[PDB]
Amino acid sequence: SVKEFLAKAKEDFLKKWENPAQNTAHLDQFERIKTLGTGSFGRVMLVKHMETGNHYAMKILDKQKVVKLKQIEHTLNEKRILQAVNFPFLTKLEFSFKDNSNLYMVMEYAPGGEMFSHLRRIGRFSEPHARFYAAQIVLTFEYLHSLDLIYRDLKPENLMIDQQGYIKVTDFGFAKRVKGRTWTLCGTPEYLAPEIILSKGYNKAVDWWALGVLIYEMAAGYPPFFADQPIQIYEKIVSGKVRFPSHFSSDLKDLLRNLLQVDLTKRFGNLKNGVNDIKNHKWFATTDWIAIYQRKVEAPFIPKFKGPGDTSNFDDYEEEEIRVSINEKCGKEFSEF
Amino acid sequence: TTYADFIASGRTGRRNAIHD
Ligand SMILES: N[C@@H](c1ccccc1)c1ccc(-c2ncnc3[nH]cnc23)cc1
Repeated sequence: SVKEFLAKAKEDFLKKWENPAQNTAHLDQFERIKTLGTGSFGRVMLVKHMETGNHYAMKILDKQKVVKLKQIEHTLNEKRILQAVNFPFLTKLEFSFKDNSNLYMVMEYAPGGEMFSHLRRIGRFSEPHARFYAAQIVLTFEYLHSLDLIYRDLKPENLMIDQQGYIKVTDFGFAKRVKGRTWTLCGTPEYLAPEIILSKGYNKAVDWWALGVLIYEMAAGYPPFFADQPIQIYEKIVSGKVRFPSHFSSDLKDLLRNLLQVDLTKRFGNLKNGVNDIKNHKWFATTDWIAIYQRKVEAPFIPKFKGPGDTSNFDDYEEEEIRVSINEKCGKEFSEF
Repeated sequence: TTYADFIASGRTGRRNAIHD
């Protein structure tokens, strides 16, 4: 059963949570190939592990930049959580380490690129296409939430497509293990629940709201709340009104009304029956949840492949150096990393 | 159209996280 699987998953997780792996490789064991993404919150690089020739995605954070952004605790969260999890639609840490300058997290490489890239190019996904991805998110959240983890940054930019067309939920920079309410203003404007915008204490229900935004954007091709500036976006989100495209099915509209629900007592995922309100909704009627988890379902789209370590599904970013100071930076701040 | 309005907007690229 589901409850049995999750019980065992939690036991596996907690052992790694209470005794995190630390300093399990070194930069010089990897060959840097290409920058896969970059921004103020660090970068992800394709690297080759020398001893095996395996390819990995390596997230690199500059410790000093982390400190300036006040993301020390959040970064320790990300590493501590990712080294402890194990799930078909997550990329756990294979290795992690740090040097004088940077923090490194090495995980499975997904060569199909960001969902964001394909969604924008293709324009929108068909409902069955959207549903295939949504299913994997539903299961991943069921997993994370059962471990008391809140994810807090669902978006196409943080969803990677693997060689078989399945998804990896990446970017755990705002992920937190919390049993009660929490208060941090974080996320991405288009995906923020009303609770967050209005500076209330919130819980894992914000992830289920975020799922509503994702499913909408996947099926529509644009988000349900968009504008040129974040402030105009927040006004729309709190307003309590959403418009659906005429091509949206009845079932899709109804699922979304129940996900994009300002009222926490009625928002799907949050209620007495939990995730089963979502799993048992008419829109997911054709969804074989075990087949999704088992990866037996045929993906409606598979990315173009041309070999191992191919990067054609990713954009091109300017390659910056990986600089390592001769002096140790922020040692005490990141001692547990 | 809503699509036209989205595509003409300044937020069709990769969206950054926010924070305090
Ligand atoms: N969301 C991006 C990104 C942009 C700037 C900084 C950090 C992250 C992104 C996330 C993950 C990957 C990634 N690609 C491939 N394989 C992976 N495994 C784990 N993450 C990835 C690529 C870009």
